[PDB]
Amino acid sequence: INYYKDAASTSSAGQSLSMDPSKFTEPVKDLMLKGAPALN
Amino acid sequence: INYYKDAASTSSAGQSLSMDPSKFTEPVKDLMLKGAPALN
Amino acid sequence: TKDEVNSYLIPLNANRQNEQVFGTNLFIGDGVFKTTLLGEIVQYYTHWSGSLRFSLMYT
Amino acid sequence: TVASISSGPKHTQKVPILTANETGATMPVLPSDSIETRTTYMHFNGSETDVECFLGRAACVHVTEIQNKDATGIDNHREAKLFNDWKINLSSLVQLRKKLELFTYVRFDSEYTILATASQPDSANYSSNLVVQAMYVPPGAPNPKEWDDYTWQSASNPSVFFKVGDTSRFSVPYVGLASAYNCFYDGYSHDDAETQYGITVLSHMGSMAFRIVNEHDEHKTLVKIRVYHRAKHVEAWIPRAPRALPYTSIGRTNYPKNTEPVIKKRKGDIKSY
Amino acid sequence: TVASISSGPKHTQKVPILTANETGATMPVLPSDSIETRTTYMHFNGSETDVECFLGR
Amino acid sequence: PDTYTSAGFLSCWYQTSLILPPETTGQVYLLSFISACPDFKLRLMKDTQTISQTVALTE
Amino acid sequence: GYSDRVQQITLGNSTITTQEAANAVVCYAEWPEYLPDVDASDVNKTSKPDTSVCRFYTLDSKTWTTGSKGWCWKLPDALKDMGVFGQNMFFHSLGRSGYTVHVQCNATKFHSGCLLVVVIPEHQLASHEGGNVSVKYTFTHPGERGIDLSSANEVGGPVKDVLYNMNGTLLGNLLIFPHQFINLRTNNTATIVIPYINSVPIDSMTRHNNVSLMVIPIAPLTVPTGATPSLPITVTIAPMCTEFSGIRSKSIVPQ
Amino acid sequence: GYSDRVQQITLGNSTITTQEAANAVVCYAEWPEYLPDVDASDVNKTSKPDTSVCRFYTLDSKTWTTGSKGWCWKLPDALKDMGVFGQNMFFHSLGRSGYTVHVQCNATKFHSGCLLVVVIPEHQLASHEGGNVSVKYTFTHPGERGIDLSSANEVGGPVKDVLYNMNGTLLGNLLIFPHQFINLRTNNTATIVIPYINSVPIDSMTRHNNVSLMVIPIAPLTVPTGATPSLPITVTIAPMCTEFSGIRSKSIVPQ
Ligand SMILES: Cc1cc(CCCCCOc2ccc(C3=NCCO3)cc2)on1
Repeated sequence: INYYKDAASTSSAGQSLSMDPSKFTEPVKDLMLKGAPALN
Repeated sequence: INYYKDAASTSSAGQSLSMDPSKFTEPVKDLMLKGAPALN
Repeated sequence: TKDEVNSYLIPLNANRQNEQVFGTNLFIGDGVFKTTLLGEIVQYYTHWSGSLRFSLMYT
Repeated sequence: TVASISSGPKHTQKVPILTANETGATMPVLPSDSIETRTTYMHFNGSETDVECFLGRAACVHVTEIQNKDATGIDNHREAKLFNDWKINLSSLVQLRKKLELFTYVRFDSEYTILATASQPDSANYSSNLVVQAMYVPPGAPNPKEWDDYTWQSASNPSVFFKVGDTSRFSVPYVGLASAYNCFYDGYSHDDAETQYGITVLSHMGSMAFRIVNEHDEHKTLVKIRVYHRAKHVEAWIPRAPRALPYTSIGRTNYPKNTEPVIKKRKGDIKSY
Repeated sequence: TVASISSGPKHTQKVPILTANETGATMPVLPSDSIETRTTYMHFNGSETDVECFLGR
Repeated sequence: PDTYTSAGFLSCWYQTSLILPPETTGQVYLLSFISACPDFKLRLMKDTQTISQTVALTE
Repeated sequence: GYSDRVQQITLGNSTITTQEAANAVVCYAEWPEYLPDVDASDVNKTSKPDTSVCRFYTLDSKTWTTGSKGWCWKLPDALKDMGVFGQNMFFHSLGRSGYTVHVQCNATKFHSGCLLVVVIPEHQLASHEGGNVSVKYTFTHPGERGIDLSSANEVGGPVKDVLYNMNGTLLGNLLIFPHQFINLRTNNTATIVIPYINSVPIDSMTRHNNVSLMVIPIAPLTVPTGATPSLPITVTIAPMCTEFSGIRSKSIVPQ
Repeated sequence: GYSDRVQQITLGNSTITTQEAANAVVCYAEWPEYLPDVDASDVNKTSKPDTSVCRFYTLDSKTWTTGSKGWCWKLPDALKDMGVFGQNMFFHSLGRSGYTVHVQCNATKFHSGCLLVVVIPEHQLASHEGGNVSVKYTFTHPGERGIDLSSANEVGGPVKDVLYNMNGTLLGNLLIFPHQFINLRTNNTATIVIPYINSVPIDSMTRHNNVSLMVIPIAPLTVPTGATPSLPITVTIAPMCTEFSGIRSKSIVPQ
């Protein structure tokens, strides 16, 4: 129950439960498959 | 009504109403019947 | 003895046989690990569990 | 539920009262196996003997004390009780301890209540309301050194601020590293020849640290902190023999030497009533 | 969720542990790519490492 | 770092040995990285020993 | 014609027969079983030597005399040197096991005496010094010899006072632990099956013992007239469902 | 992008990667497998330690120099002391095993040299004395050290003449045995998978070795100018599908 009118006044947000490290761990242009050779 | 998000914050648990003394009072391998001889 | 780019480099000697290249314990919150991003984040938490990936790139 | 059924005379070849205790069992014998009984009902459930109930009331687990005074020229705040800490543990005060050690492994959430009362020993004037800060300092966190260190910023560490005379209350989930807390541990932290033996090695749950936020007034004020602990959501495994001798140390089973006989000697014979 | 799957001996032409770090990627290698593992579950969600939680006290 | 809770050691040795081509000399180096597997769990947040201060900063 | 009385236990390449048993106890009514995945944490596949480790090792014999106070063995310690069980133990980082314990003591229908055979999960001993003196490692790792409660206090060792179970509790209440009596007049053996009991799924076999087996004379031995005044007591123990994990170099332990 | 050239073998808790392989040989085109019942004789259930024995042990390294004649190891001897493999070995009456052998030797594109890596089932050695002099036990059980064909004749030892394979046959014909070459210009490792080969279903691991692994320089090592004149050769071997049976007291063997 929100007792207040504005959105800033609500409690903390709830877990992204998004999670996708590939923008950080695999930003390569041509896709690399694990097990296939790195450099062909 | 829980007012809080986490489970630790809820009140005391409610009675097991489990109760089974046999693990402590009769841990024998071959079942003993009351009234039958203890050692055959 | 002072922080240098050189403490990132593990040296290798030609022609040695049987010998040891480096050693370290695995206290990820201390010692070599401590300034790494992993080490640095682990330090915001009290407990850790899981597998670590250690890789070596040859130059 | 019947507490006793009706049972009459018996002249059998089936004797429920003769057993062999060498087997390790406690055979479930009842009044009606050996006298003539009448029906009676239980009228009772055994509610208040549930382990949740047994371990579920607040017990005092710790009394400490800190003072508000001018820290000017104090070389060791910790030592002046300018702030103090507590190496969290539940085995220091021994009423709650005997209760928990009826079990080998125990798992529960904790609810802490902290009461703080003030005392002014040296004849005084106006007492300005002191606000206590309790902050949890887990293992591997910058321990605080003065009563007003950067540590107290506590940007990542849960801390509660309440007023002396009031009470603070909050609840911490089961923070054990394993599946249960060991009430006992017959091991070492590693196979060294001189490393400590017990649980103390197992139960290093960090310390809790208290301080007054207020600067000093003209008089000195003693604040004494009492921490109460209530187990909620209790789970207990493997019952053990109750503690008979007195305790000597947090975390070891050791009893004092030249202790006194714990079994009351008869005033009379074996035959005496 | 499985934290580790069961995996046994390997004698392949397909080597997941050799990579080229010069590429800028961190290849997602797991214990089961280089030792024999048994199944285990995570039992954990990563709740308390959410940025809302990290900056939220 | 804690004993009961300790994780092991990591070492590295020559299996055969480094061999340099002709016209080449000296030490070669390995770079080493660390990251966590997807396996990893961290819990119970706390304050880092990696940063402290003695007076508030100003502009 | 089956009696509670006669029994045969075959485990591995070894068999035990008793013609005068008094049933058998299975701790907490649970039988040893391997470690399920749902309970697993370490990702390593475990090693299950099976029949080469799950057989019966008979420890060296003790001698019950009228002055005996009782003996205490710790597990897996007592077996630290038995065959391949022991090797596996020193060579893996972690291991887990249940056991069948068979304690033997026969006499004649003129003797009297009664031993308590009990298994105590997590038996943390007390220092006889009091205060917060610790009990050094070696002292709680007697090996097959076990601890002799009628031996003298030593320094860094545990207290050996029987009315207190070596920990501040009374002998009389040990009966809350899985146990069985050997009453010369009834019984000649005691058998207890121990499931693996710990707060972690698998542990170190050298830094932590998870049960102490204790044999304590309670009704003193009384031999017939002009009989030799003593009887030997033998303990035979078999690891069951053993699993080892995290193999490597081979632990080096104090002393 | 799979090449015959790069390979990974993971066995137990140990992994090997080669980026310059030349395929791998599987003796007689058969892969190690356990002992089927139809072939069994001993009635004992066997013990299969699995991952604790089926991992890779790297023996101590050798040094190929221009004067090297070749080295010879016997199996299971070479592993008689490796971890739990070895313990099992001394502790059971009978055992059986296949192996993965990985021989390693890297150089540069200026070196030349070529080693023959061959596995000989039942390699009965000859006495250098001639006549019917025997080859004493110790001499055919060198352990991880193996036999160094350029060492001197010793008394009671085997002959170490390379053009004769240590038995009266010519080096040139060793190619009828499963083998692989390491030619610095091509190759940097050799890998052979050995199935268990015997005339009995299971045998003693100490009185009979069932294969000798032999590494022999054939085209002499030639290093680039002013290079150090030698290269190390390393042998790593992993028991696979090992089974032990007839556990007991623990063999005592000469020397
Ligand atoms: C056995 C056994 C069980 C316990 C109790 C463990 C409790 C976990 C840690 O306790 C606390 C205490 C205080 C705080 C706290 N946070 C802000 C103020 O106080 C947090 C956790 O101790 N030994």
